[PDB]
Amino acid sequence: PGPELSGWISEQLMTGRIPVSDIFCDCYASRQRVIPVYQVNNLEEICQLIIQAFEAGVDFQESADSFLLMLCLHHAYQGDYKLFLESGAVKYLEGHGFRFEVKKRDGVKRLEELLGKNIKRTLTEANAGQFLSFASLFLPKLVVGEKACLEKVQRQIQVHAEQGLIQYPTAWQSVGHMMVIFRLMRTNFLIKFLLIHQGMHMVHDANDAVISNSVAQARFSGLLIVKTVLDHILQKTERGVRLHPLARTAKVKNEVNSFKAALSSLAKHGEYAPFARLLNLSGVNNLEHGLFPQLSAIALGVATAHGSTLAGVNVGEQYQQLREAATEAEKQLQQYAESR
Repeated sequence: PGPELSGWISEQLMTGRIPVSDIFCDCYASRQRVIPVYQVNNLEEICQLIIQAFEAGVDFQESADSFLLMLCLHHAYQGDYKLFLESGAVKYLEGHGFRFEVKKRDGVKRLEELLGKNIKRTLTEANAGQFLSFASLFLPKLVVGEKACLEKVQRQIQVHAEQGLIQYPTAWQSVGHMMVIFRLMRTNFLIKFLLIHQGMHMVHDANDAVISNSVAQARFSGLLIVKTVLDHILQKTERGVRLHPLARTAKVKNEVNSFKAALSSLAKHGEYAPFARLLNLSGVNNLEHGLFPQLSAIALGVATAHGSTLAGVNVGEQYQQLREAATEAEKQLQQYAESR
């Protein structure tokens, strides 16, 4: 402790970079992302308050990770902080740049005690499992959009209620509550990862069965167009599978080199690759189908020759000739194979 001798804080206050009211309030001013792990005796009691705050539509901002972690720790780790801080999920998050700081706090009655003063100013039929499994339903269509995502959430709720697997409070099924979850899911890496890691790595609990089904349905979400383009530029032969000969022409070289580079970066994520758009994993932005119009035209060309379309592939006027050349090449390939 002591005086702020670097002159950094005073420089920031004087130039408008740190608000004056952050230090002079009627309070404190603050590589790795530090997550406070709140160690309590009344975990189930705290979890019910967290759920209640989400139902009321509270935006925890920087505090969201801390409370969402408490819900995961309660449901998936029974309240065992040691089992959790040792888990492969924490090992991944530690490597990903997260730092878990345990904070021992007992006799907590309000969420305000654990805690941006708007959060403390603003301060259930369901459990921690239901909150998490309800959030998991957003994973298959989260990257597409709200409409598509909320329609996928709605159909899946009906499927799980009909199968007799799970039921959620009716108040959660409002567009308003669904939106709150959508916004939370869009911004929060921790919850999305925790859900994926669980759905990925688990061998009865109705919520866990919902989480697993959601994670399987979310495989390659936001990567399905580029995946189908890859399928249609790969050519299965008697010698094995090769790149389509049109992808090997001079005009396509620079594009096929970028594709190869972006595909290598995705492949480095291994078992996580199928969730790279969901988790915004390194290099995923380089693997967008719109970046490869020639490969998309070859792919659509090959599909057209078999009387199929490729959903999401829009071939512009500039790439129409390559698409037509690919349809013809495919028609010819089938002819020289039918005679054999």
